[PDB]
Amino acid sequence: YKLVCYFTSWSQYREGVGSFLPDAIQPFLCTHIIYSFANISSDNMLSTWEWNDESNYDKLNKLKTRNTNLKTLLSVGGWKFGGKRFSEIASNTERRTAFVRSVAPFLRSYGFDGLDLAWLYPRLRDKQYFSTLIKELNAEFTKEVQPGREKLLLSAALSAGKVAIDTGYDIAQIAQHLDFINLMTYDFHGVWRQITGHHSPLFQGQKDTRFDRYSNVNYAVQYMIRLGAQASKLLMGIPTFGKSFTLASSENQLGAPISGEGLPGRFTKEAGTLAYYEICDFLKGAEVHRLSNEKVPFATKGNQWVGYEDKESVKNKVRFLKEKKLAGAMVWALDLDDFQGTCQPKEFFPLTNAIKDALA
Amino acid sequence: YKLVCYFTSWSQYREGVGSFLPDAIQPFLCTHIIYSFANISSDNMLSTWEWNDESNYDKLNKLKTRNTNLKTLLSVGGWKFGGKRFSEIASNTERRTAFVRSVAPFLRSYGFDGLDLAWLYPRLRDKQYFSTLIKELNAEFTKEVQPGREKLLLSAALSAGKVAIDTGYDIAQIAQHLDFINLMTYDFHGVWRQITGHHSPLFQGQKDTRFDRYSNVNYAVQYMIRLGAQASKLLMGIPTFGKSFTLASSENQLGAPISGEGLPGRFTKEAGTLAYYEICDFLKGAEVHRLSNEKVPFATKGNQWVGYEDKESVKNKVRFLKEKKLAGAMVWALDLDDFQGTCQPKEFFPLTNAIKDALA
Amino acid sequence: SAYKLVCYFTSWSQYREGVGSFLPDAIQPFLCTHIIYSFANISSDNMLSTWEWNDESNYDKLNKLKTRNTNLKTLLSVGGWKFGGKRFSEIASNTERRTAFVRSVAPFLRSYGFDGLDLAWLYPRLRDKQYFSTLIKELNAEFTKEVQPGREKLLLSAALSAGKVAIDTGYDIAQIAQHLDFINLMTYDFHGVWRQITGHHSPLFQGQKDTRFDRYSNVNYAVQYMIRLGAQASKLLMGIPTFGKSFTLASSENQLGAPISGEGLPGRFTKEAGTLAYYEICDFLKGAEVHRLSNEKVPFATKGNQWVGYEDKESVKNKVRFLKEKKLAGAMVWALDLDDFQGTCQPKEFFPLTNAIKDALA
Repeated sequence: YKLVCYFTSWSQYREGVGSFLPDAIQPFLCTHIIYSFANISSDNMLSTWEWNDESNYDKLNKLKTRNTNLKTLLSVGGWKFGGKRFSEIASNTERRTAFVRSVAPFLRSYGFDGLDLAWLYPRLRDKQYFSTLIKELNAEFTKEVQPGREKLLLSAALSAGKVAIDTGYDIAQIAQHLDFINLMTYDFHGVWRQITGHHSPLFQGQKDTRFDRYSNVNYAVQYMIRLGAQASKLLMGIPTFGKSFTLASSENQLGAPISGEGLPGRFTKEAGTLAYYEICDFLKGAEVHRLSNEKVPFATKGNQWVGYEDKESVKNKVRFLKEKKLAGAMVWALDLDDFQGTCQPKEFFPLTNAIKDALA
Repeated sequence: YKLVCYFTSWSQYREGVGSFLPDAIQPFLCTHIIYSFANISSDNMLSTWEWNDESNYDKLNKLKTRNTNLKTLLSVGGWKFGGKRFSEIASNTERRTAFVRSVAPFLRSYGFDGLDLAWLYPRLRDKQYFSTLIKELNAEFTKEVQPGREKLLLSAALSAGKVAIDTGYDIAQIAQHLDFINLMTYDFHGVWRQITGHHSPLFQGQKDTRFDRYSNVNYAVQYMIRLGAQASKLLMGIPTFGKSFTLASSENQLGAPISGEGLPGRFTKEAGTLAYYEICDFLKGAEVHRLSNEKVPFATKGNQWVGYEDKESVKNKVRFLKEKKLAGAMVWALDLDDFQGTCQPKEFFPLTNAIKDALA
Repeated sequence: SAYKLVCYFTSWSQYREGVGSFLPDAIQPFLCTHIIYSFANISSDNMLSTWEWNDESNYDKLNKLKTRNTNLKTLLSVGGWKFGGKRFSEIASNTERRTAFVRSVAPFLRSYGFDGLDLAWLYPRLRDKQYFSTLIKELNAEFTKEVQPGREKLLLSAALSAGKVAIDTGYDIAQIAQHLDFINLMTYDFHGVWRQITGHHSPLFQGQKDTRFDRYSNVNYAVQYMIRLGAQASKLLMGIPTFGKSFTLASSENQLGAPISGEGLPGRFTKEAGTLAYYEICDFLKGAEVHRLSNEKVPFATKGNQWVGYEDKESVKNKVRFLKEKKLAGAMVWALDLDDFQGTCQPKEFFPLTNAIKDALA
């Protein structure tokens, strides 16, 4: 089984104990570590994003001297990068070719073992170009490998939303040219629903609305397989973060009315999002409810409501992905796990280690 | 009568059924269609904003082959663009001249019939420069007529807020050089009021302050006329969108207390704003109330409250603009109308078509 | 002793609607001893530069004040929150880039008639601490090398956090205090919305403590802590805000520590949820209840589900009395554009809060 772990560059800028650097990662935690995100220069070439990315690349590859089988990948794109730019590059043969050719020298220069594609998200007019890009990256990596080196890995972060998949992805085509698929099986329940909901339920709940039937881990996985992704290619995404809501009234059950995003956490400073280490604090004095159908916990206290992942639900999701014979787990993200052991004494990365243990 | 219809470039990026492209426009819906927004390059020259604006210019002008009387305009500026850049350009003779000269070749190259000025918004130090810019554009369009030409049209989006008008506009001066004025008679009630209010009331309601009397369609129209805008130049802005609030308590009347913006819609994803196609969804299970004085509806459901436009209120506003002998209606925006017939089986553009029918 | 009244104002305040628009020529020339312009940028060539296209003309409106008060000092503040820490980390940690900046400072200031530089690195983290020190030292040295007959040495100040953790993380206080003419202590904005309860953002002292409110987040602790860490009282300026921090209440409970549903509703002119200028607070108080904290020595105001902790004349005067007892160099004010600079609150009372501070310093 693969355990593919994302972490973010911007997590370094959080205050105090929230600041995350790659040298805080246990070298044997993950099989693959992905650095998010790289940019693309105006000359259409893969490049760093922050002024100091090189030094973090160095801190990341120094890990591989302590675990020589550890693989690192660089993720290009991300939400901030936007779809517009990828549409601009991929749909133009010269811009796309400049990028494809720019990828491998960069990765080798900084000691990376592969590229992760984070085009969030291709629209209908981009679908085929998306395919082409992947093919052309795969071809290029095939043409680039030499003796003494291992062929560059190619992965892609794909949406777990049915509509996004139908709109953007030619699944059967791209799955053949990707070493693995990072399935983003989380963040399923936006605040536009106007009710509380868990953002990463394993199965559908008691309700059977249009939005309810598709927005769960099981449907996304089975749908990806039905569309021609190989189970051996699929990595099931598991979040370390919770999605939160401010309650409109005393009702705090699943489906209760909300007045907006949850109050931001002290360190992540993003309304509606909580890192696991912020959730640990939140749980003191809170009610934890375990969803029978969805197999995941939410916790509530005062007018705050957060759906999240703990050790148990993470282990159960690993059991699910094993029954489905998936390639393993993908984790977003290490910097949102309790990486410093704040929650429990000397338990570093409790969620990711729980995933690793359940995979063994 | 003119029916001048705005649509936005960024509406193309909305998910699913929300994605809007100009080829979805019925060619006989509007007399004029305005593309928002164009940018200005660092060399002070009119330019595209998105990498693919050119292809949407094509989608838009190919409409004129199906309705040869249709006029298109390109709107430069917009809220994101900001006032600063316009202050920098307009107050400097060289930069302003570079822009002014750049406009006509650009518009002709892409098949546009005119330019719309969307300086949101000029402050006191800009007022005269604003005038100058308009004059110099008009002069240039006067100088540019050819054999197979119609003179380029020049319009401007002007605020309907009294203070913005007194601060930024020399109305009597600029009205002489503008073919029409797109009066932004909507978005009158910011969340700073701390109570619910309709964002486009036709007349003032029962409540009185100082800016209660000014913040309605009637006052803005009559004020623009009193300041020397010609009724034949004034287009009365009519919104296809609602402005929404989250209610602080069970009180849901006009003037009820709020805790913030309304919850965002699924497709528009902007707290406080709902497209008409999202409002149709919202009305299912909601109570609709029609304001007697203000002549417009608001709807309430749970802790959500939205003031909006429907067929009836839109028709009544057309009747109003006819009594005042205005040049016609301006619509913001086509992408916020139910352009795909989600509300009622293939009734495309119900609000805009209601306006068109009411002009006859 | 003699006291400094150091007053910040912001460049972006000019862009606010209507009566909220602020330009430096609205400043009374004798209000303040020092006026600080926020913020300057740093060009990609690592050189001090303007931020807005029209900064030069506002520099002129600002120095035109000094002809009417010839003892008035102006400083240009570089950095700010929008500027971010990343850029300062990039510049300060590299000897070539840092030297280019240091050398660029003085010619710029002289070109535009400024009497000094204010450093607004918000905020240096642990790996930046020493580089921060070096930068300050190297600026001071450079200003020392730049003085000639007929001119007075450039002033060097720094905006420093009043938060304990930020201070421990970023600042070598005893070292940098020796190379700074004064420290602008940011003794405000103490209570972020992440607390999930109401709190005053600039309490003078700790209140009747429950576990939710820490010991550190008040003016007294920050001042005494800075002194304990080797800042000289004669170097410390105690920051006093003209703005309030606001919350939307989750329920009818409206006292200190009450539950909230988010930031306060934005003001009409400042347009920033959670923040209200004093002139917006004046309007807000109409129909509101004003509550005065006994221990914290500051007011909060309540109306409907809105809750705002702020400063009025009384609390500002009392804070000046406090800073005098501690023998501080004087007061720092953030910010003039957030004071009632046009006299909206009371007829012909321009800058009521800052003038209250000035009067109390005399």
